[PDB]
Amino acid sequence: TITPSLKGFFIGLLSGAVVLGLTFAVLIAISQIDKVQR
Amino acid sequence: TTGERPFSDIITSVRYWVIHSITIPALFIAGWLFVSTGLAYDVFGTPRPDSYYAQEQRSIPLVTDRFEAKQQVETFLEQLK
Amino acid sequence: SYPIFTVRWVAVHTLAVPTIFFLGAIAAMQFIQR
Amino acid sequence: GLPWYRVHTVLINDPGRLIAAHLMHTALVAGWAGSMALYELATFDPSDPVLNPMWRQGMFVLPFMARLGVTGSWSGWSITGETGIDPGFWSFEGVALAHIVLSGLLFLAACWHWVYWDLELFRDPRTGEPALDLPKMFGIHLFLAGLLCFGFGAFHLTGLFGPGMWVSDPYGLTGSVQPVAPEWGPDGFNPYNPGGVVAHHIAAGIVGIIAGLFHILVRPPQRLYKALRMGNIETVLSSSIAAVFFAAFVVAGTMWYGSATTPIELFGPTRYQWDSSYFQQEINRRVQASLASGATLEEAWSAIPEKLAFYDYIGNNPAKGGLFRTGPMNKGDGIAQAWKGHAVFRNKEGEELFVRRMPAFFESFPVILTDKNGVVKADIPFRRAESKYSFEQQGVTVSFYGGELNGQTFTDPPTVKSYARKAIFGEIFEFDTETLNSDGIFRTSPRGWFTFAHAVFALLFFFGHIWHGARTLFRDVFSGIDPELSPEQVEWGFYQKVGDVTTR
Amino acid sequence: MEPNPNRQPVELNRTSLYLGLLLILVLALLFSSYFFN
Amino acid sequence: DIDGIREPVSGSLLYGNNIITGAVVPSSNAIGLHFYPIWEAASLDEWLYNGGPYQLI
Amino acid sequence: PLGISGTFNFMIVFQAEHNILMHPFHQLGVAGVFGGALFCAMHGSLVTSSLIRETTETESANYGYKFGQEEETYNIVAAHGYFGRLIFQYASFNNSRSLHFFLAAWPVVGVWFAALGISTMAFNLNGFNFNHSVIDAKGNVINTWADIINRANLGMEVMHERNAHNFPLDLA
Amino acid sequence: GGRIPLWIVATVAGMGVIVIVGLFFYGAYAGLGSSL
Amino acid sequence: RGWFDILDDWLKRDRFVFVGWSGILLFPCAYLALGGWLTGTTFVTSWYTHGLASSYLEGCNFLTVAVSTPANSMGHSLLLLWGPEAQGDFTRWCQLGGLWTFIALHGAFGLIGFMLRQFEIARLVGVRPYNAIAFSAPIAVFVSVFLIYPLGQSSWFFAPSFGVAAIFRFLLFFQGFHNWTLNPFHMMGVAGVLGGALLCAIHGATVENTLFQDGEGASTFRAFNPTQAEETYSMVTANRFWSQIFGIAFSNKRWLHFFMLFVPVTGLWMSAIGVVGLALNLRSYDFISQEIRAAEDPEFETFYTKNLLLNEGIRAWMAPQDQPHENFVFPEEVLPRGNAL
Amino acid sequence: ARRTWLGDILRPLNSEYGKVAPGWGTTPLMAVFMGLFLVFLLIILEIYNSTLILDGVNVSWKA
Amino acid sequence: METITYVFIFACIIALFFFAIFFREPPRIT
Ligand code: CLA
Ligand code: CLA
Ligand code: CLA
Ligand code: CLA
Ligand code: CLA
Ligand SMILES: CCCCCCCCCCCCCCCC(=O)OC[C@H](COP(=O)(O)OC[C@@H](O)CO)OC(=O)CCCCCCCCCCCCCCC
Ligand SMILES: CC1=C(/C=C/C(C)=C/C=C/C(C)=C/C=C/C=C(C)/C=C/C=C(C)/C=C/C2=C(C)CCCC2(C)C)C(C)(C)CCC1
Ligand SMILES: CC1=C(/C=C/C(C)=C/C=C/C(C)=C/C=C/C=C(C)/C=C/C=C(C)/C=C/C2=C(C)CCCC2(C)C)C(C)(C)CCC1
Ligand SMILES: CCCCCCCS[C@@H]1O[C@H](CO)[C@@H](O)[C@H](O)[C@H]1O
Ligand SMILES: CCCCCCCS[C@@H]1O[C@H](CO)[C@@H](O)[C@H](O)[C@H]1O
Ligand SMILES: CCCCCCCS[C@@H]1O[C@H](CO)[C@@H](O)[C@H](O)[C@H]1O
Ligand SMILES: [Ca+2]
Ligand SMILES: [Ca+2]
Ligand SMILES: [Cl-]
Ligand SMILES: [Cl-]
Ligand SMILES: [Fe+2]
Ligand SMILES: [Mg+2]
Repeated sequence: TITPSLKGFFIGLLSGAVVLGLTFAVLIAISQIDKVQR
Repeated sequence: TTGERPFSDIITSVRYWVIHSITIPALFIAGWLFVSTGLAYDVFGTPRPDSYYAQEQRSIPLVTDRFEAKQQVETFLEQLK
Repeated sequence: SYPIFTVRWVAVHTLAVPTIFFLGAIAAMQFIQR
Repeated sequence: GLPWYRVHTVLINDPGRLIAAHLMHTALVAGWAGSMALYELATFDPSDPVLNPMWRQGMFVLPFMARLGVTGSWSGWSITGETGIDPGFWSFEGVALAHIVLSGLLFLAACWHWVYWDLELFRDPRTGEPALDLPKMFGIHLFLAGLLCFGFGAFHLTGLFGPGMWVSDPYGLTGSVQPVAPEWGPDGFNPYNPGGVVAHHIAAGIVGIIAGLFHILVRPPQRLYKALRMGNIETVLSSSIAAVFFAAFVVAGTMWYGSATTPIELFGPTRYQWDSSYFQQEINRRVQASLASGATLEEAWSAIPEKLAFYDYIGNNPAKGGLFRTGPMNKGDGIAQAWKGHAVFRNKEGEELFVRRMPAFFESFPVILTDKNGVVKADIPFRRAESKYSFEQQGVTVSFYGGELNGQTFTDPPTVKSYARKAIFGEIFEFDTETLNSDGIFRTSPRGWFTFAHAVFALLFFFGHIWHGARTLFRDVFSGIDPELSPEQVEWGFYQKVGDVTTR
Repeated sequence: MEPNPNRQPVELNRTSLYLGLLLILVLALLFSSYFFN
Repeated sequence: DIDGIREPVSGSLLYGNNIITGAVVPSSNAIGLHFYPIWEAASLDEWLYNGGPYQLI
Repeated sequence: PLGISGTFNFMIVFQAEHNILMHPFHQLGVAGVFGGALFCAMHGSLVTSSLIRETTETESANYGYKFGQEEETYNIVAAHGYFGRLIFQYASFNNSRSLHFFLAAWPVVGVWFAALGISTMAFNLNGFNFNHSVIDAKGNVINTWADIINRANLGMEVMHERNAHNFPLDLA
Repeated sequence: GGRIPLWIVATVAGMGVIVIVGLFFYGAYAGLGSSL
Repeated sequence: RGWFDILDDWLKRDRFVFVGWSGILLFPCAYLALGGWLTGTTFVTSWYTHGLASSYLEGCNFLTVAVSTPANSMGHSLLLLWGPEAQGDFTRWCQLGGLWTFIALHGAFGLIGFMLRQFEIARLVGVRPYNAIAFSAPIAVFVSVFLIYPLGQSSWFFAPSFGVAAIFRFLLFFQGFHNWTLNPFHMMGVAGVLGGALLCAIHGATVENTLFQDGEGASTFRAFNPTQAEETYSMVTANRFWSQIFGIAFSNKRWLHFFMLFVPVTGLWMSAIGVVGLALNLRSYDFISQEIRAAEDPEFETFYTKNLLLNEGIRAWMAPQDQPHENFVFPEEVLPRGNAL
Repeated sequence: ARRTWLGDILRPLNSEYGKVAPGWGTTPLMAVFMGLFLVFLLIILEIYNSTLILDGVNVSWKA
Repeated sequence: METITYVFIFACIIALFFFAIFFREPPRIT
């Protein structure tokens, strides 16, 4: 079965992937828009 | 020397104070009401002064069961009656 | 000409904004009586 | 010349002498294992697995031999208390002798590698410079590790070609070495399930074989090669030290909390079994089952194995020792001889009273007896002038069920108080304190000493990792920073990207 | 026969001798009570 | 006798201390803040009993 | 007392009788010695980090400095360049005289407050006392960590010099 | 730009900190935490 | 020059607050550790876990507020907001002590981020990474005291609670239960902390008092220039001064500054090792020779036997309120007390 | 340097010092294995910790 | 034996002070 704490584990896993996903999406975006001049 | 506007420019400008003479008092008031309305107690689960003990009880409501700890707290709260 | 919204600006407000909210909450608490 | 703390750096560009130094280290370690086992065999008493097992005797390597199936001596005894066993060559003695001979061979190989250091094998064929191709060496060693890990799991632990491993019941009463089948379901990840140790070795072994082949066949990416300085042997020192501290924290935690690989008959019980009265609950279960089935109180308690009662005694809790209280647990409370039986305290009214047990935090603890509901009924007072609960006032008595004292009752306050003082430690035992001149003060078991040494060394290895990682990534500046370092490189906003001249 | 070019001489200067002997002696004065117990 | 109650506390190595337990023990509570030089004692043995070395030191 | 264990005895009894931990001059003392240690390590590590290359890898970098040389032996500008980025530019010292004065002043002033804490608790002006400061709507005492401290202190007080007190209050 | 003198911003800000801290000390003697 | 290198560029821009790849770990973890502390000390109780008030909201002041450890019955639960104890309920999670493991774990990751930041910046600026190396001592302390110690004990309940008075309670607990003053690893810690504070004071004062006259001003700070080649103070005069006052003196500035790293760093690492032993109650509690003598000889007394009497008072007097899960009831008559008090 | 029979036999295994695959090569696949390993450690930690509780998985001496 | 040991280590440390001061390597401007 999917016990309730295994559902909690997936929830933590998804939340972490979202926080890290959204954080990298945002920084990549900003880095692309705002390039250093060489 | 790192590009941002000097702070001392910013905080001696009229525009900074037009913005901040609103946002600072607004934040402060909102913090005030978070407490004065009682909302803080509810969000965090902190006892009000009349909520540490039932009228006659003198034992602390210590959590003693790891996995049913949620229910124990709920039960302690019900007993405030 | 300077930007307004910079990393520094964000860092500053992440701290300043809750600090003012909290100082107002703690000020209100000083009037709480048992 | 070199400072004293750098003398071994002469090996960094000398693969043959590095292998000699490694051989010498390996010879020292294997000589240690051999000598340690000999000293343990020269001091170990195999005559009482029940009240004098190896973990009461300060044995540190004996339980490791036992864990993997070495359980007998050439002289005919076995750690499970058998007699007339023939262990074959691989007794504790044959294991010790094999380690001593290995030590000798490795010492000889070291001498050869030290003298014959200048082997063509260690020279880069393109430059004539000493060079080790570490990425390919990693795949070769990882492949070898994977094969060995696989074979240990598939053959030794299964009993398919080997002895198995130590396993026991949940109360550490009937342990022995058994073959163990791999557990392939989710319970394989339960630290207390031996089958998961088997499945681990089979599965991680296969993974190591495959990853090893990958690392033999596929070159590092340029980008990782440069970032991790893969041409610098010190990078491998840094990351291997990190792997080793990880492994050391792990074996400290599994020693302390218990697992299928730190069984209580080899290392002693855990502190948590005392905290949660794990053995007391089982003892009470058994006594209640006995009574339900119609036994007398004497018979019900007499059916409790002395081995079980002994785990329910704080003298065996590993959290009761002292850093400078050296030696075997027997040196402290003494060599355990017999259970005295279960003490039942009663007041003048005949109500059963229960001595409050000492928690592990406390070096000394008061003597307080309560009824079954926790109400205080008797104690040993400190101040007497306003005492209400003295054993003399409350007419406290003690009667014993099971063990040496079965059927006896004591009513004299000094004796009843004496037993109440012992009941704070849990079940009460007779000890021989004379043979070792025991001093009365609790020491930890090999479970505690192992956990301490490994947590400490793990923590110190974190520093080793930081240090060698630092030396690896900053090799260019380790004698100092550029004497012609540009003030531009450190002045703010000169470069748009910190330290990158192409962003001026 | 052919000598090893990786050999380096080792040095401990006098101050380092003194510092080291002080460390050792003070550690011994500190830990000795615990070794006697 | 640090606390002036005739309950002498051993501070020295030869009287059962190690480096960690040892001390020169403060002068007697019977003395208080009185100045207790060697020549105020009737004898060295008295001076020692009452913690005279502490004040000298 | 002039001795290692007797020093700890003096500390524990001082805690029982003055609640020194809850006294702000001892708190400034702790900030002075923890901060002195922190700044000692910080200054050590920053000067060490910026030593100018003068030696080879088979020799101690210490040989890179000769007693009495006129030229500074590390690069202050690289050190500040480092530390101003670790935190932010204006939190780092670029003036060695300023830095060294701070290294002198921080531990010395904190330790003067430690000394003054002892010297004013000598006249029984003691640490903060919040014993039973938090009371519920009925008047029940709601302990805080200050009350737990108080119980440890009571243990010390009732046990110290166990044969010396005849009267109920320990007044000196 | 630089219209409000920095010494005024400092003085007023500093007075603001003194007032709020002062309130916190007043609160040590009244209502919750006052022991009364 | 793909997205990785473009991101690298942006992360490493020379700005008011440097970011770096390390910033991605550091900033969120540090912000949450600090914000969680400020949030708990301001609003959150310890009624259900300790039987204590611990926030400004309940009437505590800056000295007595804390974020307190979870109840002993939680054991070493991660106490994740979505875990089996709180089950996603933010209110219940506060009441169970979830902010404690929140702060300790983000704090631990944040310290890792800080040390990576010290490495990352040293590398960019081209200096040796000794500041990061020195920071291993704060890390060894944080990890030993906030993680290893409670992990060897029954639960997180016995870790230090994040609070001024709470930490003082943790000191007094270690005295009464572990006799931690007696422990030679703590004593080495003390020597390296006090030794480091000594070095900090004496070196700052020595430089300030052997300065070269480099300006006309009686206030001497302006007579220094960051870019100047020359030492601002006289090593030779300093060396003579201490050689003649104390007997020895530094003569090598590289050694001097290395020693300033070594001493407090080494002290902290030693104290951490002792705390790892205390996780297991492996204390330096007793001198066995002392106890054997004192048990047989009721006239034998040392400051060592006196401090154990104090310890026994601390344990008996504080345990019932400090360890509420044990439900201790110690009748007045069993409490250890001397005469009168 | 001295040649020996065994050094001749092993020579190929120590003859590619410095040899690298171009650019990022297999870095992304490595990254996926690392992320999966992180999740593996998290699962086994949370099981041991009783934060992840699975049917049929009793984390106790009474397993 | 224990007292002898403590006093012996102490006396060595005192001797060491003497040599470290009067028989130090002299600091040289060079
Ligand atoms: C992992 C390491 C390890 C562990 C856990 C054990 C565990 C044990 N051994 Mg084994 N042992 C080991 C390695 C180990 N041993 C080694 C390497 C040897 C060869 C020396 C031995 C030889 C040995 C003998 C001969 C005996 C044991 C016995 C024991 C038992 C008692 C241990 C004891 O009293 O310790 C006491 C531990 C201490 C007092 C702690 C020492 C701490 C040191 C001194 C700290 C030093 C500080 C340092 C100087 C500071 C530097 C500061 C600087 C950096 C600034 C215990 C089961 C005893 C037993 O019962 O046998 C059956 C026994 O007789 N052992
Ligand atoms: C596999 C582990 C390992 C290996 C192979 C090395 C190897 C090396 N280390 Mg690293 N290191 C490690 C782990 C390791 N270290 C750990 C755990 C730490 C933290 C304790 C360090 C901290 C460290 C520092 C701070 C330095 C090194 C340096 C060195 C280099 C010179 C060593 C030398 O000449 O010392 C010679 C040592 C002596 C002559 C005597 C040392 C006596 C010790 C302190 C006490 C007795 C030890 C006892 C015999 C050990 C028992 C084993 C133990 C596991 C129980 C060498 C490459 C040095 C370097 O980088 O040079 C450029 C250097 O400065 N190491
Ligand atoms: C203070 C902690 C710390 C610091 C400053 C360093 C610093 C260093 N590491 Mg070491 N490392 C550490 C801890 C640390 N490491 C730990 C705990 C391990 C695991 C055993 C390693 C394993 C390791 C290896 C194998 C290598 C390094 C290397 C390096 C160097 C390059 C930078 C790097 O690779 O970072 C690595 C990044 C981190 C330490 C940050 C990891 C952040 C994690 C992923 C966050 C996880 C969040 C978590 C999943 C939340 C759930 C928690 C759970 C409790 C519920 C540098 C010297 C490399 C080097 O030596 O090159 C020469 C190298 O090869 N590290
Ligand atoms: C670098 C930033 C960082 C780091 C290292 C952490 C680390 C941590 N957080 Mg914090 N947090 C952060 C930023 C961070 N947080 C931010 C920005 C917020 C605001 C949203 C929070 C809010 C927060 C809360 C409210 C809590 C935590 C908690 C935790 C702990 C457990 C996290 C966990 O189990 O994740 C598990 C997830 C991962 C490790 C990510 C795995 C990513 C892999 C590699 C990819 C796989 C994902 C996959 C595609 C998904 C498929 C799932 C499918 C099967 C359904 C740990 C200390 C808990 C804690 O502190 O409790 C005491 C907790 O309650 N955090
Ligand atoms: C002479 C008096 C003295 C001295 C100098 C010390 C010195 C020391 N003591 Mg000891 N102590 C003493 C007396 C003393 N003690 C007595 C009499 C007792 C009674 C037994 C104790 C009981 C005691 C305990 C119980 C402990 C100490 C510990 C320590 C060490 C603390 C190191 C440190 O800074 O941790 C401070 C914390 C860190 C360095 C962790 C990292 C901190 C990060 C970097 C903080 C970042 C903060 C962030 C930026 C934001 C803050 C926000 C703000 C709002 C606050 C140090 C060696 C500790 C130790 O041994 O630990 C191993 C410890 O646990 N002591
Ligand atoms: C500066 C010369 C004096 C040397 C003495 C040095 C003593 C150090 C004192 C330090 C405290 C006070 C600061 C200097 C005080 C000083 O010198 O004043 C001047 C300084 C700069 O003023 P300006 O008006 O010139 O600011 C604009 C600059 O960006 C230049 O364009 O102002 C500040 O920095 C105030 C702090 C606000 C910063 C808030 C940002 C918060 C972000 C979070 C930081 C996290 C980073 C850490 C990584 C974890
Ligand atoms: C040659 C030869 C031989 C022989 C051999 C032998 C006889 C060997 C032995 C060897 C040995 C017999 C070895 C041993 C070793 C040991 C060791 C190596 C040890 C070490 C130790 C240590 C390191 C310790 C440490 C410590 C201390 C001391 C204290 C506490 C802490 C510690 C633990 C840290 C033969 C015939 C075979 C044949 C071939 C040839
Ligand atoms: C936890 C949590 C979280 C987070 C939160 C946060 C992040 C918060 C923050 C918060 C904050 C961030 C707050 C702040 C506050 C502040 C304050 C409260 C301050 C105060 C101050 C004062 C009071 C000052 C004083 C003083 C000093 C210090 C010195 C000088 C003098 C004077 C006295 C002025 C989340 C959601 C994710 C999730 C879940 C949990
Ligand atoms: C160093 C001398 C070696 C002495 C060898 C004695 C052979 S004894 C031999 O050993 C086997 C182990 O594989 C046992 O399984 C087997 O039963 C036994 O007879
Ligand atoms: C006054 C003695 C009569 C009561 C028996 C005392 C409790 S039991 C007693 O405990 C001793 C440790 O103190 C052991 O060494 C001894 O073997 C055991 O007989
Ligand atoms: C979080 C970073 C770790 C993963 C790094 C793997 C980079 S993957 C790499 O990405 C490049 C752009 O950067 C592309 O040009 C290229 O095609 C691709 O192979
Ligand atoms: Ca009211
Ligand atoms: Ca005897
Ligand atoms: Cl006393
Ligand atoms: Cl009196
Ligand atoms: Fe300096
Ligand atoms: Mg108030």
